[PDB]
Amino acid sequence: VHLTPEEKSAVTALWGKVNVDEVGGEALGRLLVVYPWTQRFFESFGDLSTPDAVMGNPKVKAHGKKVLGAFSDGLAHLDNLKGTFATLSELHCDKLHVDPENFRLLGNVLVCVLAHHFGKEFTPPVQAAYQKVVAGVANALAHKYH
Amino acid sequence: VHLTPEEKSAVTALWGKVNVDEVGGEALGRLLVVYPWTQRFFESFGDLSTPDAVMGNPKVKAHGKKVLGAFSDGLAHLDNLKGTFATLSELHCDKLHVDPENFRLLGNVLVCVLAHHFGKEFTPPVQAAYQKVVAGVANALAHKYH
Amino acid sequence: VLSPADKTNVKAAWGKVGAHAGEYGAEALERMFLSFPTTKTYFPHFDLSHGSAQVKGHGKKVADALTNAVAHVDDMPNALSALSDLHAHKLRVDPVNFKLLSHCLLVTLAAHLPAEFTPAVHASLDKFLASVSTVLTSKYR
Amino acid sequence: VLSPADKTNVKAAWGKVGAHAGEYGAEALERMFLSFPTTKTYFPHFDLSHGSAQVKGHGKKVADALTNAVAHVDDMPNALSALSDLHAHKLRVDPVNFKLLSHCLLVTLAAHLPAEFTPAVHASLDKFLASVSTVLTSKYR
Ligand code: HEM
Ligand code: HEM
Ligand code: HEM
Ligand code: HEM
Repeated sequence: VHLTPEEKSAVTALWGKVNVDEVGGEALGRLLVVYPWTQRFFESFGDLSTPDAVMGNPKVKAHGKKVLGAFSDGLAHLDNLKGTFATLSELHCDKLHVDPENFRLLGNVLVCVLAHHFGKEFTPPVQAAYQKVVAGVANALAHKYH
Repeated sequence: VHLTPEEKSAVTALWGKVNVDEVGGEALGRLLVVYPWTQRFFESFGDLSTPDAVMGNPKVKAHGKKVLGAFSDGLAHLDNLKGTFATLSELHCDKLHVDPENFRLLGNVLVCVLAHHFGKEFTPPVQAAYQKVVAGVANALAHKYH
Repeated sequence: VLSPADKTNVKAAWGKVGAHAGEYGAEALERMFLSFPTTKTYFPHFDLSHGSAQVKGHGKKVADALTNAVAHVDDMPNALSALSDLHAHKLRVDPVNFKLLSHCLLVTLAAHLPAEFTPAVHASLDKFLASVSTVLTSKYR
Repeated sequence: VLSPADKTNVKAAWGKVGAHAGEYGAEALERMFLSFPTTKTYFPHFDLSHGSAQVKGHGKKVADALTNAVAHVDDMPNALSALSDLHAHKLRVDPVNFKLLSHCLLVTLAAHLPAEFTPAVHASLDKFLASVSTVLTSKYR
């Protein structure tokens, strides 16, 4: 990951205005609505089967807060990406075998909702800067697959 | 990678009888015949468009010898997987951007033709032992994507 | 959902699979545990202690569900639904795992069949097992 | 090859894309270089020196070929063939790259459209761009 200072300023200042519950609801929503393999967890979300169901689901917004709160633990501690996420890499295998292909998609999808929500500010490097942290996050959850 | 000594004996003794030109022709053939993204290189192979075309193609057999000769440089030097393959990881990006998804498939496919050619000897751990070297090989060619 | 010639190559393969179907299912599972270590992360309640009475029985069930897929290959959307309701409503078994066991089947089939890696047979069994995945990973129906 | 409602969501998206099509193509390429560093490994002959006269022109061509895909979305198998013959018979441009630029488009579209991430619009534009890939990666025809 290790972004350049101007890239870091761009991603972390877009984070600084980010609506973590609604960008998270819409990141996790955006992923869930392709009907991909993550729809197998629709039963823990309790609503996903329609657009209005997933976009308004308090459990997709709340889980959105957890995935993106960890993504922020990334932007606070990019010197880790091996210890800050390790309990998550454990959860996301030793209790949830759920394939890290799913994490790559959530990651990719996250950059997209940020560019929806801040489309006047979505610069070519800010989205890539996001993707560098995100590819780190997917690789970090995948670390336990050594 | 770093296989257990009995697993190593199984994979390397199956290597020891392996018909590198024909297991390589049929590994590379087996991959090429799914009509996947590697068919975009059919023009360098010169024959692929039919079963008899790819299975009998001297260029698929010869390229099979190169990919599997490197796989053997693996089984000879598993202490490397970062320097023995580095010229290949370079070729397979800095001259051939060609996505490492393609390497994962060739790898997976290789284990399958070995189990065709030696189906009385294809043990549950020998195929996995192959896959551990192979997943190493794909990760090694992908190293340059840091 | 599928193509006409793919069915013919599946019916041909599964015809020589015959009574061996349950053993190839059993081997494909053991192979997936060894060849994709991540499935050991699912915390299997199974013993895997060689010759396992549970793996041969599960193998026969996976295999009979493959026979059900072959028997209904354009008509299986609901015929594997009980198995979807398993892999989804219990354990959350990621359909990416299916691809791993399916590679493991293709390999074990190749250990007994003429080539198994032809265009007609490899493209078919990769895309057929992909539709067995797609249908095991259907929604409520 | 495709579905009826996916076309409607593509035609709707591409309708607000309009004259902006070439700029979204241009941005999607620059975005793919930054957001997937591997494409810099292709040794591009391009300058990427900000505001580049070659990237706006290539962007308009990628975009007009997307208009051609929208105009023919079930009939494009040969209508993108000149672009297949490019990406295959020259440079060997891996179709995995297409998915990266397509994500980059979806993002830039989302920076201007109402949601862009609906089931109807996201499933559509992911699977439509996947068929634009499948058809750009056709064989001799
Ligand atoms: C790649 C981005 C993701 C990150 C950083 C992430 C992070 C998190 C965090 C922080 C938690 C809670 C940790 C705790 O309570 O100890 C969590 C829980 C969970 N995540 Fe993720 N996640 C990601 C992707 C995914 C995806 C795509 C799936 C679905 C396939 C998933 C499924 C789950 C499940 C099922 C739980 C709840 C487990 C439980 O506590 O019972 N996550 N996630
Ligand atoms: C993962 C297993 C593979 C390994 C270990 C491998 C290894 C090799 C080796 C040893 C060479 C020749 C090196 C040299 O002459 O310096 C080579 C060349 C080449 N490989 Fe691979 N390869 C693999 C997969 C692939 C795949 C799947 C593709 C197609 C998408 C590919 C495309 C090429 C091409 C185009 C060349 C020729 C480049 C040239 O010298 O002009 N390889 N490979
Ligand atoms: C080739 C596709 C597969 C088929 C056709 C299949 C079929 C079945 C069937 C028929 C059962 C018995 C219960 C029932 O009647 O539903 C079962 C059980 C089970 N399957 Fe699968 N399965 C497949 C793929 C997978 C995958 C990918 C995994 C993950 C490793 C898996 C893990 C399990 C587990 C853990 C059980 C429960 C064991 C028990 O019987 O107590 N299956 N499956
Ligand atoms: C969204 C799908 C894409 C479309 C519709 C498309 C379309 C085009 C068109 C119309 C041309 C101009 C020449 C011609 O008339 O054939 C072109 C050029 C080119 N494309 Fe694409 N392209 C796409 C994807 C890609 C991808 C994935 C890459 C890889 C980074 C790429 C790299 C190039 C390059 C390097 C050129 C040559 C530059 C020049 O004009 O000299 N294209 N493409």
